[PDB]
Amino acid sequence: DTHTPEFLGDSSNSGLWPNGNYGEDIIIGVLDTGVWPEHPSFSDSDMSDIPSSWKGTCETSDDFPASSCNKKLIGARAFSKGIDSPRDINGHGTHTSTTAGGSKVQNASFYGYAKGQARGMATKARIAVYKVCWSAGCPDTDILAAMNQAIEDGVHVISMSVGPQGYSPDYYQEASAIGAFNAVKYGIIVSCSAGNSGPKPLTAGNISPWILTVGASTIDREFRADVVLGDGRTFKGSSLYTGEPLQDEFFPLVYAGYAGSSRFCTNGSLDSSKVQGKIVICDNGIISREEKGNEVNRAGGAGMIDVTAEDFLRAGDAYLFPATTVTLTDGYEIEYYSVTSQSPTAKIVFLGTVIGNSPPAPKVASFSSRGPNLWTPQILKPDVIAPGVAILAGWSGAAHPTDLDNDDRIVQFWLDSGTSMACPHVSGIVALLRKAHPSWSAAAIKSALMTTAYNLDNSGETITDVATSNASTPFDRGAGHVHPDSALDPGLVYDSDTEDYVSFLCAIGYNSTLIGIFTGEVPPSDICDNYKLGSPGNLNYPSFSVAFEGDTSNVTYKRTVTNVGSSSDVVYRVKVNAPPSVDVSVSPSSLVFSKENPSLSYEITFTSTLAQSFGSIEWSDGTHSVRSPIAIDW
Ligand SMILES: *[C@@H]1O[C@H](CO)[C@@H](O)[C@H](O)[C@H]1NC(C)=O
Repeated sequence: DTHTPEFLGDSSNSGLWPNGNYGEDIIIGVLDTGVWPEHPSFSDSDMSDIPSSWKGTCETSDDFPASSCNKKLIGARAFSKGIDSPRDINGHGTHTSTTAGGSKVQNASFYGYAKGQARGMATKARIAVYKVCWSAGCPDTDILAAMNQAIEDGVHVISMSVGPQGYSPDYYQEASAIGAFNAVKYGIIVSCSAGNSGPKPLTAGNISPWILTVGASTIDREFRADVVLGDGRTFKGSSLYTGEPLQDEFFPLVYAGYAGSSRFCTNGSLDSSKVQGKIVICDNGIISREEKGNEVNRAGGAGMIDVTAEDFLRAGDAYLFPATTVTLTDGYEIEYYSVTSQSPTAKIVFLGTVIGNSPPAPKVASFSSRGPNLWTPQILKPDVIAPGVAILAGWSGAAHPTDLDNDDRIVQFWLDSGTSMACPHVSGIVALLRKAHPSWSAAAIKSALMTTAYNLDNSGETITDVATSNASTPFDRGAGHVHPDSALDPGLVYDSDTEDYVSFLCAIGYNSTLIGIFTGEVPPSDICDNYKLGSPGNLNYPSFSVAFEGDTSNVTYKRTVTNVGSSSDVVYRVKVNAPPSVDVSVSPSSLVFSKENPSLSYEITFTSTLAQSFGSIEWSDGTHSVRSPIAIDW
C-alpha cells in the first residue's frame, strides 16, 4: 500500500528497510487465490537472476503463459486435487502477494483514493504463488500439498491469508498446523490470518504456537464523504464513490421509508415522483449498499445516504452513483430531520482520502478474530496486529469492485479489509528480518516482532477495540502492533525448535498416532515418555496465558531468553505490571549475559488473589525493551 509502510515507520533513511535490503533475495510463498501476472507489482526491473537454490517452477497454459513468471514472480502452482491455472479470477491472491512483496508502482490509487506509490513491505522480495483457493473453497489436502511444496521449492516465508470461516478445528485437523510444523525445521516462518469472526471471543484460527497469528487493525486514514443538513448539523460519512462529482449544492432530502414501499431501496420500491432531484436515505439490508444506489438512480434521485447497522464506519463502498455511508445513530438523526422538518435539505461533501490523528489509530478491527486460543488456553492468540482495514494493493483484471450488472470497472489497485490484509504486512516484515538476520530460527524472528510490538495508539492511550470504543486486551491485539524498526534489534529472543513443538503436542494429550501426523513417521506408543514440558504454558513463548482452575490457584512457567544483541556483556532487569487480582513473581529478577552464558532461564509465578485480567512484564538493559503480555482467565 501507498501509506502503510509510512504508518509502520519503514523508511529508506534507516531501520529494517535498509538493513533487510527491502527483502532482496528473500522468497515469499503466498497460499491464496493465485495471481494476476499481467500487473505492474510483478515488474522485475533492476533485479538479479533467480538463484539456482530455487527448485520452484511455473505451471503454464493458454490462460497462464510462460511469460507470466519472470525474476520477480518466480513460482506459480495450482492445487485442486481437493476439488485449472494459478490465475487469480478473485483478486484476493493479487492483493495479499502484492501487500507482502509487490514491486514499487508509481501513481497507484483506486480512482484517486489512497493515491501514492504502492509497495510490498518486502519490495525487492521474490514471490512464489501457490493457488489453493477455488469457488468451492480452500481444500485441506491442497493447503497441506502447497505448504509441503513451498518447503521443497525453498521459500523463506509462507504468507497464508486462509483459515476457518468461524471457530477453529483442533491442530491435528488443520493443514496450517501440520504444514507450519514441517516448515519450522527449515527456518521457514509461517504468517497466517487470525480470521474475520470478531469481535466475539475464541474465534482466532491458525493458532498453532509455531505460526505467527496476525490480527487486523486500523491506520490513520479515512475515505470521507460527510453529510451537511440545512439546519447546519454535520455527520461523518464514508465513500469510495468513483463517478463524476456531485454539484456542491444542498438538495431536498427524503427517507426511502416515506418515498417508497421499502426503507431498504430494493429494486422498484421508490416512487420517482417523491425522489426526483432528492438525496434519498436508504437503511442497510437485503441488498448491497451499491445495489441501493442503482435503485435511487433508476428513480431519478440526485444522491443516496446509506445508513449502516453499526455505530462505526469501515471504508469499502465503491458507489457507481453519488452516495456516502453513515452510522446507525447518525442515520436516524438524518431520517428524523427528513420526516419532521418543514423543508429538509442535505449536501454530501466528498473530502476524499484523509490522513490525520482523529480518530486515533491503530484500533483493533471489529471483525478481527479474537482469543482466547479455543484449544490451548495457556497459549495467547492472536500474536500481533498489523494494518488490515481499507488497504490498497493489487487486484484481478477479471473482477469488478462489486457484483452489480452495471459495474464494468477494471482496476489495478483495490481497497480491501480483513486479517487477510494484515497477514501479508507481517509476511513482508518477516522477509525483511530474515534478510537482516539469516541465522535466526523462525521462532526468533517471530519473538522479535512480539517483544517489540507497541500497545499505545497515536493519542498515547492503550490501543482500543473498534467494537467497544474502549481499551482492547491481549485477546484482541496479542503482544501489540508490529514495530518493524524496533523488531530489527530486539536484544533478547524466546527461541524454540521442533523438539519443543513435539513436547507441546505431548503436553496437550495427543497420542503417538496424532504426533505422527506432524513428525511424518509412526512413532512408538510411549514417545511422550521422552518429553516433560508439563503445562502447555511452559513452551518457550514470547507471551503468557494463565487459566486458573480455582480462586487461590498458583501457576509457575519457565522461559529461556537468548541474547541476539551485538554486545555479549549485557545486563537485563525485569519490570512487572501485574494483572489485577494476580501477584506476579519473577526469579531471577536480573539476568547477566556473557560470552559463557548467551542464554539464561527464569521462572514466573502467577498467584490468584481474586473473569479475565491482563498485564505485562518487560526485560530492559541500556537500549532494549523485551515486553511480554500476560492474559489471565479464571
Ligand atoms: C489416538 O487419538 C485419536 C484421536 O483422539 C483416536 O481416534 C485414536 O483411536 C487414538 N489411538 C489410540 C491407539 O488410542
